[PDB]
Amino acid sequence: VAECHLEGREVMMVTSGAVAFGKQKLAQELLMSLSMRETLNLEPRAAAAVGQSGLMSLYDAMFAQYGVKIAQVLVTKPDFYNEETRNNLFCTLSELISLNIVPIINTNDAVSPPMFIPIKDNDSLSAMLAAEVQADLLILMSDVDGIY
Amino acid sequence: PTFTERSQLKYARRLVVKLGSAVITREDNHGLALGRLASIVEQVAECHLEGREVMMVTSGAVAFGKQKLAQELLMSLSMRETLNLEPRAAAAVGQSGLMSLYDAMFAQYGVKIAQVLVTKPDFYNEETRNNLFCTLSELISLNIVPIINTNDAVSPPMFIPIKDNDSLSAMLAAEVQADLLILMSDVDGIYNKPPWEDGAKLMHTYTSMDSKVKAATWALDRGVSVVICNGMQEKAIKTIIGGRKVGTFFTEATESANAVPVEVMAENARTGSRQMQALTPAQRASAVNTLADLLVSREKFILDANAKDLAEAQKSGLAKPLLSRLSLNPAKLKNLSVGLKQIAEDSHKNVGRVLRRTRLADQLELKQVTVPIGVLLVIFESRPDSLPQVAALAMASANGLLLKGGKEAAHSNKALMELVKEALATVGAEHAVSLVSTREEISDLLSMENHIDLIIPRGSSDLVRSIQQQSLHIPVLGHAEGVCHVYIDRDADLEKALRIARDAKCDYPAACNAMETLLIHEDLMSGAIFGDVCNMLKREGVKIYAGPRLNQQLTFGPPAAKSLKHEYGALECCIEVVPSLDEAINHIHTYGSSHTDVIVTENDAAARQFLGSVDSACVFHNASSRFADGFRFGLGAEVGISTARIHARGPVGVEGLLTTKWILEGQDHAAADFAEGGGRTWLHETLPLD
Amino acid sequence: PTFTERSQLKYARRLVVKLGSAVITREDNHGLALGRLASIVEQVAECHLEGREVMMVTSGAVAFGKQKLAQELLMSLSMRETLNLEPRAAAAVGQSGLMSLYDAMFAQYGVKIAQVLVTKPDFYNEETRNNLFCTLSELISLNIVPIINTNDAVSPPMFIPIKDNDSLSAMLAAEVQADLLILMSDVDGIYNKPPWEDGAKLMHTYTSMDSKVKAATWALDRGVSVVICNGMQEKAIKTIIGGRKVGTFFTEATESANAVPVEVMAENARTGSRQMQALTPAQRASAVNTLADLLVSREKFILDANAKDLAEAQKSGLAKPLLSRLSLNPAKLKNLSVGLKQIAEDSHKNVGRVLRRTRLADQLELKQVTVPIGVLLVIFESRPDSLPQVAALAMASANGLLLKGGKEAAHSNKALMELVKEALATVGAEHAVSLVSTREEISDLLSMENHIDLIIPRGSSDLVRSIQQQSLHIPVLGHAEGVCHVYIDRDADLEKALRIARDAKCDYPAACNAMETLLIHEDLMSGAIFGDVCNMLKREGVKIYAGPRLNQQLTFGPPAAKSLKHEYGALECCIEVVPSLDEAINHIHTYGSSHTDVIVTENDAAARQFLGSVDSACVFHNASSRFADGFRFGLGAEVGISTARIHARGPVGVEGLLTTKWILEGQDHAAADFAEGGGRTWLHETLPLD
Repeated sequence: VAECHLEGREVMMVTSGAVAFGKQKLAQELLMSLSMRETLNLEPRAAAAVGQSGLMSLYDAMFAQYGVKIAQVLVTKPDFYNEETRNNLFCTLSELISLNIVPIINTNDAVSPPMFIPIKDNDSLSAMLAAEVQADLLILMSDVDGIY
Repeated sequence: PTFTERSQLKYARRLVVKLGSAVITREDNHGLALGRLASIVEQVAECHLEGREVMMVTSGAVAFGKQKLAQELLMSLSMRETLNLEPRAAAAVGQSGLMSLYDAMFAQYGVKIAQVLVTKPDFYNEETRNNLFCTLSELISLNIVPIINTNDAVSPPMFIPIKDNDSLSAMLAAEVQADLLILMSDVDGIYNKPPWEDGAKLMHTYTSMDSKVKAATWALDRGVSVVICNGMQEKAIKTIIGGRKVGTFFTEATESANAVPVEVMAENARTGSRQMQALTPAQRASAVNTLADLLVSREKFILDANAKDLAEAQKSGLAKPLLSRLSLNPAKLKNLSVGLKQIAEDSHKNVGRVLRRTRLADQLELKQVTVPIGVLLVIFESRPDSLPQVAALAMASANGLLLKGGKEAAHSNKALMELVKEALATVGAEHAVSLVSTREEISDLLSMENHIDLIIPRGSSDLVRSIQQQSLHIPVLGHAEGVCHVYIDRDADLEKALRIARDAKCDYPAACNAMETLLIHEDLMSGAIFGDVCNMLKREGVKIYAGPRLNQQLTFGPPAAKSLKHEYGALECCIEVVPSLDEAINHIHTYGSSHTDVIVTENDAAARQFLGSVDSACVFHNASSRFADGFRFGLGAEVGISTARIHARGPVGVEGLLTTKWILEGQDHAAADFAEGGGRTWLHETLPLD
Repeated sequence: PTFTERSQLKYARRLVVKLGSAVITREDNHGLALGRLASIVEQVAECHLEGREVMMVTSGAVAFGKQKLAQELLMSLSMRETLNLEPRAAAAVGQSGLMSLYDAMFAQYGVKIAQVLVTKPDFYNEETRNNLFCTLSELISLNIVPIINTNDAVSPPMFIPIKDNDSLSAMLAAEVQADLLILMSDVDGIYNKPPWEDGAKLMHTYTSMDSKVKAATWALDRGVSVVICNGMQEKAIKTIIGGRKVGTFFTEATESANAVPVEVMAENARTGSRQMQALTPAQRASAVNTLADLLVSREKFILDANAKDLAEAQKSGLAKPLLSRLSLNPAKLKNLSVGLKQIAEDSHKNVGRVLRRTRLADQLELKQVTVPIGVLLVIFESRPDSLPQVAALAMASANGLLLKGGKEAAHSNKALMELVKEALATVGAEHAVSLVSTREEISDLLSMENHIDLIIPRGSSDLVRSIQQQSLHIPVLGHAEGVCHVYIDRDADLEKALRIARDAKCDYPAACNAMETLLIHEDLMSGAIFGDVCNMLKREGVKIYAGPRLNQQLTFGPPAAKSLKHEYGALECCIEVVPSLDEAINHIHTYGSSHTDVIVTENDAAARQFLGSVDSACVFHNASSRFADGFRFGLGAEVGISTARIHARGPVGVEGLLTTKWILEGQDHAAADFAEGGGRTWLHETLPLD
């Protein structure tokens, strides 16, 4: 992405997987808080918060290794019904992209996970976004080889 | 509110820290203030590696974002344009960068963080509010510092009603039911009037920026106790929780603690002075007389007052002097009754005595007369005896008096206070005397100006030095070191010098004016006197040190002396020996604190030159250093001893508590009238004062 | 050394900062002190984003490594062992972690860093040394902050000779030929004796820890100028380069600047006092007399001294008062010659006057006599006239005197100083008078204790307030605000009150005792007086404000007043009007600074009660507030005006410059002798002093 953005294009990442990272960190900081006796014999929201913070820090370091700068924009389900809010969000995204800054969008899992076009994950959000910003190409880097 | 006093904060279990947008970013807007951020993060990391539960509410993402956007915009113009910031985008950039910085700074301490971003609508859906608080609790209970901030990126709430990152802090710290809420703004606290005026005093306690005050009040009514400090002050959090006085403390105590706190009692007594000033002829003489019979008529009340107070203090057993000089007996009162009955008659013309009478022109006769000082402040130990004794001067000097001792002998103090305020209520129409003990935060009273006039430490040399190290911006009295000295001349009879050193040291070594050194002519070492003195010492068991010109002089000798300017207070006294009187002169001026010196000699030429040349507070001749008591001077009941060189030399009697004032009674005279155009000649005829 | 004065540091081009291992790590050894590290890195980043060239020499990799190794060792024991550090490895770990932290903190400012690790042998191969310095220069010239440290990992040099991270700093900063070298240790600077003693004074300048001193000396001889400060002090670098006095400055100036610097001149004059104390009978009277003819015999030298000095100052044109009251004329000297010739005769018995004569027992006759204060310090503006005038009191008060004005009128000051020190050299055998002007760092002299006694600001109300805001730990004299007041009673004749307000204000509005308010009875507003006063004002063009009870009272009226406690100093004077004399009383006590007040009235009952109740420094009756001059009091040449309530009330004449002392001439008396066992009775017979 850094080299496809140091070439003139305008990338805009939509990261998922804050919850998994948070679950790892919470497992560690829980196992490291039992009494010595118990050793001898994970709500999604908290994990989401921890994972989001740690992941943004990692992204920031990795990108600043290339001179690029990033910024995180956290949206929710209701923020796509207030038309004034939707327009403000897209004006913000455009103003950011036009300054050679890679935004990073993710659903505000910390206080209102949308899991509980209808936005239901970090995929429908990607489709809606890339349709509104009127991007050219939309890449879905899943874990499967494609479609069978 | 579970906390009321600023000393109960060491037990604060759940904190909530807020960082105003003026603490984070610098002024010239060229980056962060890593100094203040790292100081605050170090303080939080160590207040969280100690068991507490902190939860920061950071503001100032917008300022940081504006900086970053200014840079990344200026770095995107065409080279030609060079040669001649919506809040949302800046908020996003700043939030990301700031979280990264926090994460690095905290991970430098093993701690972990997590960011929770809330909005305005997320505080109306009760299910959402409950989920948020369950999340916050589950996070705090895992030893993870959350960091809350409004989601400025997509819905800044700027456009209890949450309107900023302050009302949010209040609402949060009220819902999590934290103990302490710290608002680290950029101002020093809270003033009564804006800082650019007169009267811009700092309120160290808010008794029950307008946004901060509003939120602080709302949050106080839910049990939370808030403290507002200056973020740009070093070691802010660790000294607030440390208990020391910093910033403004919001609390409720006013009805709980007392209604006689500090200030009016100064002005009340001050006005009482103005009143008591009108009680000169035999009136204040009666004021001590009405207290005379009172003390002889209320033994039972004051004895039991001290008895149970002596009783509850004896079990403590702090140290000898308090445990020895805190009791009370009707015997002492008879000693107290006889003194003030003499202080009754002697003070007939303290105030209102004429000093100068000079006529400048016809019907132009100025003069200069005595006036009381006003609101004193005498500071003493747990000794209920001096309190009604030195007050006998106050009611003899028509001047307002305050008092402060300690927690010990309290019950006797309150009783003795109702004794005297009564007498003033009997005659005086007003109590210009107010005991305000019980941790008045001695500096607090000391920091006051134009209310009190003079400080007089009474307790002991330990208490007086605490003042000298603390006292500032206010006149001070009272001895600090009683490093007396003696001298023996090469023609001085020994047996006198023996009993003198005997009397000077073996009378009351606890006194300030007790001698703590002694000198002799060097030629006298061959006069067998050295043994005779050390003989007298062992007769009383006096630990003797020695000085350089003595150490080399004697072979076996006594042990060495640490520093000639040292003091003992017990049966110890160095001995130095020097040939030259001039060296002896230089010795005192270089080591002696000019407190009290003496000579003993049989050559008057040395006497006359010794006395006149030395500059002690008082010199003597064939006498002890145990006369600095004022009473023995035939002067009267002093109130202390002066080391300074202004207004007071040694025994501060009654005159040391007065002050002068000029009046002038003209008829039609003016200043330019004195010029040759006006028929005004300057007579300056000093007429005899009546 | 290209720099000598601590104000020449703003132009330091190449710095070298060193960070002792006690600045980086905390005390309890539980992580870094991110507070101090981030403060130092912020200061360096902003002193390097300003054009300078910094180059840090960090120490303390070993301590950080020891912490990390303790952790990673305690976290590697078997669970059973839990239930009941070679320098090299710690150095490696600490170096890596510390470089990472530095890199993050600096990249927060856009700056870039690079680490250069040297050893002991790398300073002997001359080709290696030259390559190293070429590398350092090539790095610095690219706006990159290098960070040098000894390669502790594989060859710690602990086991000019490089022996630590200090000698390395000296060698480096000498080879790169830097300008300033900062050693940020953990101590406050350099003391003469170790801090746990008496005499542990901080040397603010080292005139040409033992390792630091050794390296600092060696580095000073190569042009480098070193400064040693306390790393644990906030904003250390930015205030050193800022020029302010912090830490110890190593320099060479002593022979360059002067040989009469500060301290001895105090004690020299102090000893001169001891000498001049022996010049009472017509001697110090001659001392002013030998200066009397001197001033009438050296006009040419002093006129040209001031003439060219007036001349070189006129082109500057700072402001009116200096530009107006700096010139000198033989006319002024004739005015100067007549004053001190009167000061000659009047001071015949200032020192040595008996105050008390009381006999306690047979051949036991104490007394109390006058004594000079000692080493004064009077602070004044560019006014060569007062200097030989107030000094005429010093030589009349047998007390040591210092002086400090400014750079203006300097040549006249030095000349006037050689005038007087001569007179003392003629009679006095010693000059107990020393002018030490030219930026004595007023606080420096003020910070001194037991050398000087009293401060007397002379310049103007601006100068005196600078003292009051600065002055501490030392007695102070001198007025601060001359907020005078007047009052008119409801039975007071108008035309008198007219000329009084006329005279009080239109004589010299620049005076401190010039009235800056005026009150009238409310009933008198219907007596046509209000116009008559404002009529008189416009006759002189006096800008009039008004107060609350006046503002509402009049409809058209004059403009409003900012604050009743304000002062003008020019032709401006508020007017308030109040019915109650008691309110008028309360008005002064609440607003007036008790400096100088007056009444004008035809009802004596009001007069008697007004005067006695008010507590100004001096009150009057049918007269102006323009009498506070001492000379007009028929008292003598005063030296100022006292706002305080101790030792001095209004015009400090000659008595205000003396002090008392007790002597006692016994024969064989002792303290315990007074007890009933010894035949000693207390007579206390006050005998008439001769």
